[PDB]
Amino acid sequence: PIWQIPPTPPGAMVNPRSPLTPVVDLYINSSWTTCNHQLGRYTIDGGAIGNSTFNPSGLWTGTFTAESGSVSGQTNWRIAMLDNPYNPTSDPTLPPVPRGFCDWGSGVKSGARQHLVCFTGVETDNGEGYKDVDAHMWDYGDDATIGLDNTYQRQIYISDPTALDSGKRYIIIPMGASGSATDDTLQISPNCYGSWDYAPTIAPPLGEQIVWFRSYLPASSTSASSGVNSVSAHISSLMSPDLIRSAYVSGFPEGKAALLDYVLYGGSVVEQFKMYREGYLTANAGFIIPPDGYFRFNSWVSP
Amino acid sequence: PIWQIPPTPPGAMVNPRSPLTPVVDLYINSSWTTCNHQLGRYTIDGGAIGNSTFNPSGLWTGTFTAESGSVSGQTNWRIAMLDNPYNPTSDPTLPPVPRGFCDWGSGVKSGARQHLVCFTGVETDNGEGYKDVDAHMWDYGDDATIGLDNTYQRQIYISDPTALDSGKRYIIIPMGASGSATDDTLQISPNCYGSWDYAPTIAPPLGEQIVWFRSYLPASSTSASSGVNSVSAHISSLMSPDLIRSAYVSGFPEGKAALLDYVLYGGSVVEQFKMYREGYLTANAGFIIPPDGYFRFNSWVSP
Ligand SMILES: CC(=O)N[C@H]1[C@@H](O[C@H]2[C@@H](O)[C@@H](CO)O[C@H](O)[C@@H]2O[C@@H]2O[C@@H](C)[C@@H](O)[C@@H](O)[C@@H]2O)O[C@H](CO)[C@H](O)[C@@H]1O
Ligand SMILES: CC(=O)N[C@H]1[C@@H](O[C@H]2[C@@H](O)[C@@H](CO)O[C@H](O)[C@@H]2O[C@@H]2O[C@@H](C)[C@@H](O)[C@@H](O)[C@@H]2O)O[C@H](CO)[C@H](O)[C@@H]1O
Repeated sequence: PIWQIPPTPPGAMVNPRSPLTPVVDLYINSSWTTCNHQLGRYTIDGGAIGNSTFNPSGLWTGTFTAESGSVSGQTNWRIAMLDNPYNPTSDPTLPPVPRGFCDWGSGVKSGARQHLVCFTGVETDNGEGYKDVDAHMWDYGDDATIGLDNTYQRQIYISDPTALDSGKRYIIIPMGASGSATDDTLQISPNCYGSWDYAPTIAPPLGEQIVWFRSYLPASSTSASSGVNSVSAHISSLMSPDLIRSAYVSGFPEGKAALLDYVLYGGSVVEQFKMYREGYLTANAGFIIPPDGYFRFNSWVSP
Repeated sequence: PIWQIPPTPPGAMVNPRSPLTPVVDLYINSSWTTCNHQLGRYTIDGGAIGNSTFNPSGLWTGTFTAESGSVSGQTNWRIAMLDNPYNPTSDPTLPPVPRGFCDWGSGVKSGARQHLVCFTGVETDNGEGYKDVDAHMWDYGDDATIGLDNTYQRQIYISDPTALDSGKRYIIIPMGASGSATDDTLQISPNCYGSWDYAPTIAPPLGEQIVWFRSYLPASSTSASSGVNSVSAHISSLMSPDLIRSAYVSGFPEGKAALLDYVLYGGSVVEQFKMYREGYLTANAGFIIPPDGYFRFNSWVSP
């Protein structure tokens, strides 16, 4: 059975790990030989494994509740707890965090060094919406204990000169990274522990690399005393749903990979890629490929 | 030529007219017998007609430039021009506004009662990104001439108590509607005319209705003397790209429509819709259908 791939350029696809920013390049790096992400992982057989979705934009915004306190030492870091509608009762066999929430990495207990940014507003006391939405810095855990600093839990802390209102609900739309956060710290993701079904960490076969659908993430700061010192950066994914949702019509034959041709201009230059059934695609071998081109189904090869 | 529709529920699809908020219902109304929208227009043959796109979230954010001026009387309304990076030659045969920008209606010669809201922030001095991004009431045109009030051009006005910086670029993320905006004023789209290729206004055959893929839009206001007075509303579309993207394997036979079965409640209940070649769906001759079901291909019928 042959596979028909529509001629959709990579520049017209969604970025699962960072919507609202179009794809700019295809990035291959020789220093990145693993992937422990939770968003953007798909499988031919199992569908959307891990904590991903087929509607990244719909589930990108979340809500949380203040807990009337602050972390020890730093009085500006108000503690708060994420709100999860998909798992009302805290059943250990289901993921704690809401579906589709971000997982960008920040550091092994990193404070002054770097943080992340978001939009945040209190409830309107009317049930209709929110008020006074502005930028703030946030992070997972409390950056004090090793057991829950990078643990992908439902407890976070947010910087605010004033004090949060206890028992009220706030909205979160995370967009930006602050402090000293480079590309490497964002590439890695916080660890996860428990008994729920989370996506494992893959590794490429010896002698191959991985495409990363790289994008560009700009900055958003605040001109005020102790404001938000943030910087521009880049963000990467593994696979977008648009490319892989086509294969469901005719699944991969047992123990077989696909050979793909990427055509840039006319027929002058053609690149050869290999797609596996576990989600990632490889390239034999470090540079950047332009995003204007179309994919082609060549043949089936053995892994 | 058979059509095989994957069992994706409508609750896991994107809303072209308003990303960042999932679809909650399927809405049919007897007072809406036309559609002059510019976002969400798709066809079997021409692909994305009008100003539509297959990546709604990528092109949702825009930018504009201030012009150092104000409308007569209401100085608070500073004029500005949208920035276009696809027709950088102001060619009349190409669309003026950028792809994927908002087209919510707000009324005719009437801005002492209603307005639209957007996240606006000024540029920094390093190219890193934007800064001090906050909510701002905005609208099309200048509310003075009949030919430039609701005309879908690249000139807008934004309310700001302070003075805008001339020649600086600002970012726009439209999210919310304020004042006295109800659902009827948002359903109608601003009129467009000229020489460029725009999408026409369709009408259903007599004896049928339209399914609208409706979604809920919350409110975001500001606590200040001349602050934002936003309201909660609903936003409807015509068709999401996920449903039409599959039909491209085998196009519809000439002069023929399709019958689709909507199966909910474990099959117990099943609805019957008719899908045409232009993009819209028709239901026999007013309520809300739940969003827990999957579409099923029944057969081909004559229109
Ligand atoms: C989260 C918080 O409350 N402060 C950030 C802030 O850094 C602070 C910090 O550097 C202290 C001393 O270390 O001095 C200032 O408060 C500083 O604020 C930042 O630096 C000044 C110069 C301004 O740029 C100000 O706008 C800015 O907020 O950011 C650093 C990043 O290194 C840390 O993240 C602190 O937690
Ligand atoms: C765009 C602008 O500057 N003002 C809006 C505002 O209405 C004004 C208006 O009603 C005038 C007199 O008509 O009186 C106030 O300024 C009023 O402001 C609004 O009402 C007060 C109580 C606050 O809520 C304020 O934040 C709010 O702006 O909204 C109306 C819609 O009714 C128009 O949009 C005006 O242009």
